[PDB]
Amino acid sequence: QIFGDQVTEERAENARLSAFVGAIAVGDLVKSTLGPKGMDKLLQSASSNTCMVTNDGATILKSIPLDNPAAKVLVNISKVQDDEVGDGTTSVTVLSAELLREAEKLIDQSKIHPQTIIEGYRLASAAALDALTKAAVDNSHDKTMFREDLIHIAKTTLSSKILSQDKDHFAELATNAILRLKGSTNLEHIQIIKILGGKLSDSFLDEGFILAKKFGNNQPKRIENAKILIANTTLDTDKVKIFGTKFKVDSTAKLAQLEKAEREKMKNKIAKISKFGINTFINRQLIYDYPEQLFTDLGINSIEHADFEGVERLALVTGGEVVSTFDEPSKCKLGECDVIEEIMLGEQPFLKFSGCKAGEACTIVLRGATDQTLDEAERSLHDALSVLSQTTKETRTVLGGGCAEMVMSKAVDTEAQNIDGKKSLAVEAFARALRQLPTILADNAGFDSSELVSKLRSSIYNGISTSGLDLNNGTIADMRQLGIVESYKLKRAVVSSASEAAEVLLRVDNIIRARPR
Amino acid sequence: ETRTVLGGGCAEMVMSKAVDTEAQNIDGKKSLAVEAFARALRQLPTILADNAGFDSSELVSKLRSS
Amino acid sequence: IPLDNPAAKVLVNISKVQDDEVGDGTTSVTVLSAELLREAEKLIDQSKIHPQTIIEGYRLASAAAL
Amino acid sequence: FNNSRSDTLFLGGEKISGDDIRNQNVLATMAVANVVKSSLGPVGLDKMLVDDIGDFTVTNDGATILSLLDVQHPAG
Amino acid sequence: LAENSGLDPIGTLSTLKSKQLKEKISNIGVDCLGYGSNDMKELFVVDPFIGKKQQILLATQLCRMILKIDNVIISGKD
Amino acid sequence: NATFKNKEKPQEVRKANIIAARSVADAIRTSLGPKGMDKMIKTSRGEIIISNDGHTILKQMAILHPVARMLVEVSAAQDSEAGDGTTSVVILTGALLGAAERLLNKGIHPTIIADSFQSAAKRSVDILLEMCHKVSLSDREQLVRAASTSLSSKIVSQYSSFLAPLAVDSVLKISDENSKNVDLNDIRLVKKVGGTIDDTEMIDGVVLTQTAIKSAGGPTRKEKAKIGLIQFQISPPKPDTENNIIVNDYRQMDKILKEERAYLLNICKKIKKAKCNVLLIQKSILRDAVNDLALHFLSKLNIMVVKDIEREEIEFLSKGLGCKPIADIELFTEDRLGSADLVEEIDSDGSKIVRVTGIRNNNARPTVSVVIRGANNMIIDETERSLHDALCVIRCLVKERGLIAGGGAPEIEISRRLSKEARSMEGVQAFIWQEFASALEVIPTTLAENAGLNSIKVVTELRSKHENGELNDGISVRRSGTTNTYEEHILQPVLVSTSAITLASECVKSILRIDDIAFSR
Amino acid sequence: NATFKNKEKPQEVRKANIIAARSVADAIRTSLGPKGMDKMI
Repeated sequence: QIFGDQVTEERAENARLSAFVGAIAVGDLVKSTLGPKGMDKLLQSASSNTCMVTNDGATILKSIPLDNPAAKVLVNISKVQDDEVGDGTTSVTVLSAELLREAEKLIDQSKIHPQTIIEGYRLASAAALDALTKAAVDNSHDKTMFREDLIHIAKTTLSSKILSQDKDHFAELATNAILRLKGSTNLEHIQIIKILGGKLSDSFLDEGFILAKKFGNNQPKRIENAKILIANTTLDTDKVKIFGTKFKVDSTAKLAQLEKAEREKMKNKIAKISKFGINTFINRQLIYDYPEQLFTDLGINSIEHADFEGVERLALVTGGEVVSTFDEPSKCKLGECDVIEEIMLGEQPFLKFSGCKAGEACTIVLRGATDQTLDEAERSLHDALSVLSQTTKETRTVLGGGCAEMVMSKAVDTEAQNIDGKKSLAVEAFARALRQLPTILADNAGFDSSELVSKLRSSIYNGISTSGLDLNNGTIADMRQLGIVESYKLKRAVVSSASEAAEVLLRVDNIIRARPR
Repeated sequence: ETRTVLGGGCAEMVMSKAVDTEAQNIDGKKSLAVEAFARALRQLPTILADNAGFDSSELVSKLRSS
Repeated sequence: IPLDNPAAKVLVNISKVQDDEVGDGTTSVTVLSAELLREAEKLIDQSKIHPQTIIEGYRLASAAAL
Repeated sequence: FNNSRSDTLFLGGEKISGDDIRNQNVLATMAVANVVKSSLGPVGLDKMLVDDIGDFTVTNDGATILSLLDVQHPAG
Repeated sequence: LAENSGLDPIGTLSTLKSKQLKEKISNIGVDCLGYGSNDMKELFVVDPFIGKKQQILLATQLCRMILKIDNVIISGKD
Repeated sequence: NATFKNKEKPQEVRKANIIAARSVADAIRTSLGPKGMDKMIKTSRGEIIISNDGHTILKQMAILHPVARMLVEVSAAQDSEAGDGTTSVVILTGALLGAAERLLNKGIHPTIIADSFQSAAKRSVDILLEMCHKVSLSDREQLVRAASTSLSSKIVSQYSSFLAPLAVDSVLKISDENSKNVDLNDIRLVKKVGGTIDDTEMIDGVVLTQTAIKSAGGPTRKEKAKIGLIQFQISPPKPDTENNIIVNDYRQMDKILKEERAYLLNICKKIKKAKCNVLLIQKSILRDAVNDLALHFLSKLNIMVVKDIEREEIEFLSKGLGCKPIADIELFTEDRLGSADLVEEIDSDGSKIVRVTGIRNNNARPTVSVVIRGANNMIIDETERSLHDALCVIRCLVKERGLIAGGGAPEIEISRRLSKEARSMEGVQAFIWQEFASALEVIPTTLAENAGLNSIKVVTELRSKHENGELNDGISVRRSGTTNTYEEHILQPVLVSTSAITLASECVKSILRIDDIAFSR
Repeated sequence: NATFKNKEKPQEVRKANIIAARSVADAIRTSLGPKGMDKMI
């Protein structure tokens, strides 16, 4: 009797059924309740007079006691989706059940490795998110008025904050820190520089990626046509703690000979650096003068102590990679920038890059009179940038009514075209669950889903990518003419949660029952 | 007779993509009926690979995609 | 093999057509005829509508196969 | 005891082997030896041989008893 | 490891034995993580010699101890 | 991971037939070797028989299991081709079935399992030919020693001195060169009561099973004779319906006699026109074969008559003598006759057996019938079966030249070579070469178990000695250990080990190819 | 033709609730009007 105290392990045959059929039975509770035309469920207790009827997916799943240990996993997935947004919990559980329903066919009559099935979804979901981006529309129209509406909202976010001293200058910095990105609005694309000895109104916006530390001793302060390499290694005194070692040598000069041999091993790595044809090198650790002197003859400037976030933000602006090792010469993702200029602000030397390759980003340099003005401004600035970024990601919608679900199917079928051997059925199974979403929505409407979904697939396959399902008239019409749209953030949340839920469940060859609390 | 075609499961899959071409332009309710006919044509190389002692899912998937 | 299934007796009479017309490849005919039943069972159970329409789907699909 | 009705190895008859047949060979020769155990030597004593008809006979010869003794057993 | 990686356990094992014999003596293992080809030695994937030696000693020490117990006595609950 | 589930289980049904087939090999396992244990089998009729011969056990076992019945057909083909090794070929089949059980547990389809045994059987024979010692039929000293060792396993031993060249000289006349398989049915062993073992006559031409006419007029000898085979029988008319002969008058008596004597004479006249000196009449106990009036008629025409010919010899005499069967006298002519210089009746003691020499035919070739004599009935019987096994060993050398040292010697070395040659393969097949080599060691391991020797100890002694030497060591029950089987006069022909491996690969194939069974009437 | 599969069987739950609720309405049906039948509990 393994485990014990209500803990047990399911049989490999029953665990696959408990993770699939057992999870579908939980998804079947919210299956018929999906959509505005969905049905209702009954929740009855032992007293039987306390019961209630509701269509809420979060209420039905949490109220019903689940003895299936695999069903408790879907409860945790529902909590992750509820944290993102309070709507769409029903659609995630139903879509996850459709992925597991085809997964039973991806094992029995298929014989495909389960991790490859997940990797088959990771490649299919990537094409699904890309298809939603191409078909994405927005209510941002009349952007000329929308760009003006952002600077007024930024002023409202500055209330109660010490930045309220000047609203016009600070709201312009926050507004230009978003619209000028033309891409991801995450704070990783915005660098904050906190300095002393000035006024808050003297702050300015610079897209040149200003970083505090300098590079080189006798090296020049200007670099033209820079080639940036990103790597992490210790070129100066490795094994940071040498205390306790015993070096057996006949004389002290032989102890330094091993250090010279270590310096000879430095040329092995330095030679691989010169094979890349770079005038600039990035390192998180320090570098001793001898390997740095060899960089002077090769014309390589070394920026040191970039930490990690500073390295990742440098790879995004210059289009580089964070890899710390050299697998093979002339194979890598390299960045570059037009001009590297060293400036001085606040009695400290700074570095201002210029002309980064495909660079889209900004660096907000906050100049305060003390540490209290710098710390409270950065926390309040990110709150103002979060409100401005909320209007960019939200109110941006996509065509609904079965459209977006079928449009993703066409992109996944395109991914199912060029694919390796074992993932051909795994990618195709993902497109089947995408077509089951409008199928179930047509189930509760009272119409024929097999007729509407089949005609919807053949319609979008050749031309007419904007068509969708009309539940009112029971036919196929243009979604742009009917004005049926659904949020893009809701689509990304359901697809991401379905991939995370399938990542844990498909790897299951056995189920460990949780301990009751 | 003595007029032949290319064998070895090729022509069986050539008909599968031809029926899939028929499954491209098709009526509303006749899409599944025609598409399933191509599924039965793709089960012929599956049976030949199972009786020969090989992996049918690996061969047919690479045979269909090619 | 004696077949008590009245539907299986009809399948034996259908296989006699291949023996009288040609007389070679009768096994491949019975297998492919059973594979069409495997797909027809998947089309019916997922529909439960009269198969006569599905029969028209095979006639249009068999023309593309020929 | 008495191994019978094997679920596998389908045959037109029962099949035994192992220590079961080796123990039956000892029990078979033990009952046969006990018949001639008391008849050994001139000091031995006669025994009665009863048939299915109900008649019997009395003789002390061990050769005539074993000839008329009914034993069903491969080693017996 | 070959079964959990989606590869033939007999086919991959027999393939690795031929690469380390007919070609040359080296270390080429099964692929645990996704890569383009074989020869993990090119990937610089290393395991500690003292760690791998500690595993085979404890596995042998326990296998002998299991063979040294031919009898199991388990008392009931009074 | 997650693989093909195989909801329907046709393989599990086959695995049940494999276990049922391995259970038959476990019963035959104890009977392997001359020291093997006997098996008691009680027939449904009530007969109690016992023997250690695997050919007689599987024949009377009455297996109702269809897959296990294949082991009986392999033992029949093992005795028909090689003549020896019917017990070891069944045990080798069970080992391949046991090794296939591990292959099915690894997810291997039985088609590759059966196809890999084909290359494994062809390679094992080629390796066996490399170690085999080539011998030729032109050497008469090697054939006598090979036949003398096969006769030392029977009650008759010291009298085999004259028995050994009997089987050797009989085959050398029928062997010619490059004849491949030579049917031993052409060699007829005649068993007659009386005489002794030292009295034997080869009579390479032919020998009959029957005496001559004991009635009045029997010639009992003929010179320059032509021998036909008559399936008909010369008798007065006797319809299968109810008939009766009633003579109420002298005219009725002559009427019956004239009709019978003329009908018999008309048949006798057609025989003389074809110049038929000797006649062979098929034995029929229902009606009369040859009437006494026909014996007096054929005696006046100087035609030798031998009647009551056994029906079993009708098929044999039609082949060796090069004649044709005659159904009716109308089709009975000279073209179906033979040619015989002298046909006489020679009685050693009490037998009165007829022999014929000088067939002198191009189509008929030297079909030899050997006469075996002895005092007790148990003599001529065991002698016939002992010489039959000696003919099988010599038959192996004629079809395939060369011999090997028996006692499990080739099974150990081939298993060691296939284990080293398994590195040259790749993929699923390479693991099968290792399991195929381990399956070849069941024969020498069982020989050590049935002989009382230590199982694990003797098998390791073979792998140790066969490394330095080649085919010089094997298991011998005479020395109670591992010794040289060539010095102990233990010689197993190569065709026995070749046919045992060939029939094993074909038997396991016919087994694993069965994925299901259904009632068919 | 090809229509929706209807793998689940929700009708057995609805039809069992409709028949059970119809017996309640038929019991109250006899009480309609001033001349209707009185029910005892």
